[PDB]
Amino acid sequence: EDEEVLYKVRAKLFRFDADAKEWKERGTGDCKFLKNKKTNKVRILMRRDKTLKICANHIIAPEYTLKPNVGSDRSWVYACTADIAEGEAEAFTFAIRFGSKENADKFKEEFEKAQEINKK
Amino acid sequence: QVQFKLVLVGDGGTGKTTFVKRHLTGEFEKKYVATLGVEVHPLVFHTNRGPIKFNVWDTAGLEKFGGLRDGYYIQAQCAIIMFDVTSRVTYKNVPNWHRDLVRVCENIPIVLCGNKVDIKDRKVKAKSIVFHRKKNLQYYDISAKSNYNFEKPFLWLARKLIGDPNLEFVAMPAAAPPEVVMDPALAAQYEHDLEVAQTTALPDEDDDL
Amino acid sequence: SMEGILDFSNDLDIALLDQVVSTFYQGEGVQQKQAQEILTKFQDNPDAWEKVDQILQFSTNPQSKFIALSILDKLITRKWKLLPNDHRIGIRNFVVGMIISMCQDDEVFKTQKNLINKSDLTLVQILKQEWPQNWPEFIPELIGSSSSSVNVCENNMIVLKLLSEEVFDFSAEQMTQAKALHLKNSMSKEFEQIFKLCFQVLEQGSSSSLIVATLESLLRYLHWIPYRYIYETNILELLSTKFMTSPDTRAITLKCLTEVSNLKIPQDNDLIKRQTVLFFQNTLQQIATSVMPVTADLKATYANANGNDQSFLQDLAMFLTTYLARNRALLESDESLRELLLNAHQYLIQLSKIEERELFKTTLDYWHNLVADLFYEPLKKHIYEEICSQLRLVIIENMVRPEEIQLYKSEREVLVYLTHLNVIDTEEIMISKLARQIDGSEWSWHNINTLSWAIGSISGTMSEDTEKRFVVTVIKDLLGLCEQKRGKDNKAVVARDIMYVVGEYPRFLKAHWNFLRTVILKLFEFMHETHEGVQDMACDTFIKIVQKCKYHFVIQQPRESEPFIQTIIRDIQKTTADLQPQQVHTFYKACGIIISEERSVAERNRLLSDLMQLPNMAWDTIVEQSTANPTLLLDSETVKIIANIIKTNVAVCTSMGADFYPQLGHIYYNMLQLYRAVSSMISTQVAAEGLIATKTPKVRGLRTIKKEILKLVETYISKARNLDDVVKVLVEPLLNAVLEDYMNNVPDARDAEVLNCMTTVVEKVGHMIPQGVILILQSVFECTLDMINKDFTEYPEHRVEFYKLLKVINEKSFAAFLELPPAAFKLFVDAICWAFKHNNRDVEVNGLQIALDLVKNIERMGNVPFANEFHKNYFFIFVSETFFVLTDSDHKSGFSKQALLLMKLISLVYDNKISVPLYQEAEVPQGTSNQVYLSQYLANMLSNAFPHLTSEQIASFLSALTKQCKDLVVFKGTLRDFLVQIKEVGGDPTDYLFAE
Ligand SMILES: O=C(O)c1ccc(N2CCN(c3cccc(Cl)c3)CC2)c(NS(=O)(=O)c2cccc(F)c2)c1
Ligand SMILES: Nc1nc2c(ncn2[C@@H]2O[C@H](COP(=O)(O)OP(=O)(O)OP(=O)(O)O)[C@@H](O)[C@H]2O)c(=O)[nH]1
Ligand SMILES: [Cl-]
Ligand SMILES: [Cl-]
Ligand SMILES: [Cl-]
Ligand SMILES: [Mg+2]
Repeated sequence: EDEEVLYKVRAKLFRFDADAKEWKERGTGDCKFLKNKKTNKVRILMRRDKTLKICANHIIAPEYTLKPNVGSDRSWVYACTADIAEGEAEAFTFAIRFGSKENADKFKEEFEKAQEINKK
Repeated sequence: QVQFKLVLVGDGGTGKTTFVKRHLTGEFEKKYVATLGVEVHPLVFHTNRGPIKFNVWDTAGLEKFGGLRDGYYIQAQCAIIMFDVTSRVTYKNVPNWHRDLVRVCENIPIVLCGNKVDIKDRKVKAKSIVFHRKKNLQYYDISAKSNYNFEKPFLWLARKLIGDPNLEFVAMPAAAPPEVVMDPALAAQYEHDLEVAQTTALPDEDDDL
Repeated sequence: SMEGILDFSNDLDIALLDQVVSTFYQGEGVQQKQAQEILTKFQDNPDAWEKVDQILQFSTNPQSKFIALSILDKLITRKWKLLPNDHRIGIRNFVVGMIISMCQDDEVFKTQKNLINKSDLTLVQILKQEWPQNWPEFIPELIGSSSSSVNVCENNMIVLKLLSEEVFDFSAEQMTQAKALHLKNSMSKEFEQIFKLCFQVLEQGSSSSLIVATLESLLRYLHWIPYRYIYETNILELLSTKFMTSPDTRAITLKCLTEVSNLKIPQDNDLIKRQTVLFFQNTLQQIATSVMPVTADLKATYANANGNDQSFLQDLAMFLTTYLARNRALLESDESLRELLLNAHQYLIQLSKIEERELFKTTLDYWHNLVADLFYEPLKKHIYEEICSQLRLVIIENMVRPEEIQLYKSEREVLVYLTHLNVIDTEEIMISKLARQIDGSEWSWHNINTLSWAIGSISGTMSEDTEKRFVVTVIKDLLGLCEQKRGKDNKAVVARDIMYVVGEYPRFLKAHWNFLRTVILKLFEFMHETHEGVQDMACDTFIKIVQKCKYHFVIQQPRESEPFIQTIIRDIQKTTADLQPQQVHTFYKACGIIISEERSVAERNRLLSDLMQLPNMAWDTIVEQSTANPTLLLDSETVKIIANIIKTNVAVCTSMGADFYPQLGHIYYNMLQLYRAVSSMISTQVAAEGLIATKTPKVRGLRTIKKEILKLVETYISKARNLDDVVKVLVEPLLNAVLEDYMNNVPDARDAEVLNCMTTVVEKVGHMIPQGVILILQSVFECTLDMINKDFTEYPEHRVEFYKLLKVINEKSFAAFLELPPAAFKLFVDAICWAFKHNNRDVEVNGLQIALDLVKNIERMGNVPFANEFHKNYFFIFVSETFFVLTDSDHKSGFSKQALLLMKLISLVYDNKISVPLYQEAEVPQGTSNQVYLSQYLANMLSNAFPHLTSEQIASFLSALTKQCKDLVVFKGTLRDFLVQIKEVGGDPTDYLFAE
């Protein structure tokens, strides 16, 4: 691997379907913050349990803001401009949900640390 | 890359479409929308022996939406027969689906799947499920909803069709994702769309994730 | 342009159809999809069958011909009898002609198996309609045409296979009883000639593909033919020698011999017993010489998965287990059959080592049969000692966790039997497996877990003395294993396995107080370990030991100052300080189990008081602050504390039941005030923020409080012994707190748990609160029906709890329905019929049961004006609603209760048990019996609903139904006959006279 694991947490990822005005699940598994040892850039990489198929692959852009979801005290929603899980870089409204408020707050802390590393 | 036609059969509402959709997009569809005849979707897995593609023929289980029926089974190379462990009639009908399938496809690998093992009040007990034995079907308890054994039917069929018993699903390396600049012209667009999404609740807020 | 074929005003373009079909089968995305829709509309066009002979003649595409035969099949199975005889003979001859032509072309026979098989099935559909009455020569001509060609003979074996399946294997659901019996007798009459043909082909040999097709048809014949065709011909010898030697015939032959093993056979005949032994000996000798010796590693072979090896080994397992389960006594008392018996079992030991869960379960069912036999049958176990010794190792190495309940149960039962048969051999295997964990040779988490589950499974089988030395040995070894291991992952794995083993040996714990005490204090130490799985296993092990040894916590043990339950309670704050809420609830539940053992009331109430001290003090400070200032609830953290207090009460009430009353009495008033306060907060949150509020963590937290309060009350009332206190103290404040709140909330804020709680209240004390039941109906009936009567999907929990509540009210307090105003009673009847139309099996079955119970409730009232008005208003609504769900094919799971309800309704009229005319005057002569009128009404209703039935079919059906309305199994038979006949034209009316 050309990357170092900064943070690893179990999570469920959703993308908002604007047409059906509903959240659709994208995968469940280990959400990883990966630091590229050549560029020092940190991405989110998330793989599905058992299939190991990628459900998230994007840079933690400094311009991203984690917002609460009205339904949850253990979730964040953010716009992503360029995710390449399914191939061609696409824009998504993501929601990621954790086991606990504590995991969610820890995730927010780590995501901010990654934004600051990505500002360099 | 090798592509194999896979036919999915079983009673209406057993979870055929829900199971395939979970495999295609990752999503769990809660609504029952009965399949009309057949839906065909390519499904790719990455293995230690390279990629395998299933051309999935997800057929209608309701008689009135049956369409071509066994017309869908022609030149199938593998199959899943689905029932619902919460519905005895769906297991009672497994011999009927099997009969119609093997009359068209004489010598193919077939998995029998008891779906919805996530539901506490199971009606088709483990002891009752024996139809697979004399028919040489693989059997798995699955849940499209909890993902219990959700990969097992495809892994078993892939081992049978490639003819390598030690074949595994692997993670493909993840390409470095692009760095883009947020367009100042669509900035107003995105705050709107984020407003709608923050104020729509995530489903299943009582689950472990 | 593809939509060309849907235009029937113009002749069909075969080349276009061939394009559509090709697009569907080989095209992709949008193109495939459009072809799919066009093909479906073509096939479903009711005149499409007229195009089939044109398509079969002029299409190049075998996929077009397949779909043409599907269209022909719909005609043959549904509308065949509308066709003139000339047309039916034409179609018959075209189909036979197409089959013979495809068989006579070697290239087409080789490469078009799909189309030939589909053609053969179409022919069998015609035989089901025409044969033998309108085709007496079919079997003679098939037998004759079979000598003319090897391809035709082989295809004739496929036709006879399909015919046998359709008549004997799949007739049950697809034909009337009369028609099934007709076709069975017909095949039975002509079988002698079919067998002669099959025997000659099997004797005269040569073409493997012909031999295989003939054996495939024999497998089907074996489901129904008399044993003499097998035992009084050469055929047993051929199957068990010749056909086991070649691998083309081997798989099918083994399946034939499995069904041979299931034949109905005379029990008292030495020649037959010898023939049964001989085919087994011959089969096993061919396996050992042509396939693999008894010593072969079948685990390795199966794993390697070469060719058809996996299916062959599955089939061998099915053959050995089937034959030995029936016949092993034939092999047991003769010295010269001992080697055959033990070799067959040795093959089963080798098959039992294959890593294939479903194959393992097949062999385990056989081993269960064998060791159960050796446990009870005299002078048998000594034969099987070496087999049993190997099986001990196989079961122990394959033990699954008790969570897999069916497989763990089967494995445990086999290991318990094997332990009884040789306790020393079992102990030796388990100790030496433990030694190979300790020396590292077989060390892994899976391996120590497996062994711990196996050791646990045989608790209670050894003598108390043997068990004592065995348990001490195992605990000393696991403790040494723990010390020896490095890092908390490894130590936690062995620690969980020590907890598991101790928890499974209560007899040992109950005999050794010092040990039990140490175990408990060690579980209390592990309740401080945050390492994942340790706290959960300590709590699970605690409640499991308490369930089994509770009496030892409630007495004063020698050299203790007090009952140990006092020591647990005194230190409860410290013991539980590091647990998650659900672990705390388990702990308190376990304490409730112990306290319920104390049968002195003053002492039990005092221990209950002491156990509930910390939740009662947290509660008292909240109730003081919360009532002094209502705004304090809005606080997220307080809501979580309140919910965890109520959950602690539910946990302790679960284990204490009737004994919980004084604690319920202490919190009851303030708990119901909290219910109202939390309700107001949810209401005003939904006003302030909208329906979205009900998704918010705050409102979900508040609703959790309401649901746990309802769960506490339902838990207590379901187990209460003093029902006078339930009615006098609990019910009135409960109904005042919950009913109006439920009624006056918007649908999305109503808790379905209210309905569940009321179900328990009516169940337990409904007879004693007639005015309370009326109040329950008035509060929940119309507002709940209005939530669930727009579709079958919205509010699934409310739907289920609603019909459970109506069911218990109709059973216990039917007077509540007599009190309803006519319009509300009509809504009740509408609600029951609505339940009938549900596919969800919970609602449908409650719906049908309420209907039965309601009829029973009206019958009981005897000849009075409410009963008479009920029949005049509702009898025909219930008869026609029942018939609707019986005949629409969308409600097949409700069949039995639909039939029971219809039988009851028909028997009321057949017995003249309805006092008034069901018809309104000037509709029939005024003398007319309700029987005559019901006949007429049903004739008219069935004629309108099924206009393709003749008057004769309907009159005969209804004649049979009314005669059979005291015999449920026969009545159900007549209903099933009717469900076959409505799917076709020209059903025989004499079918309803079927008897025996
Ligand atoms: O003689 C006694 O009264 C006695 C009392 C308590 C004993 N235990 C049982 C509890 N225990 C234990 C230790 C760790 C975890 C768990 Cl769940 C239990 C090991 C110590 C044992 N255990 S033991 O295996 O029989 C034993 C015998 C001789 C010396 C020992 F150090 C331990 C004996
Ligand atoms: N609890 C539970 N529900 C499931 C599961 N899988 C599917 N369902 C639900 O059950 C229904 C199944 O619907 P479908 O998957 O469309 O059924 P289908 O088998 O495709 O039906 P037809 O297309 O009519 O043959 C949906 O409501 C699913 O949400 C499962 O594992 N557990
Ligand atoms: Cl026997
Ligand atoms: Cl005891
Ligand atoms: Cl019809
Ligand atoms: Mg579907």
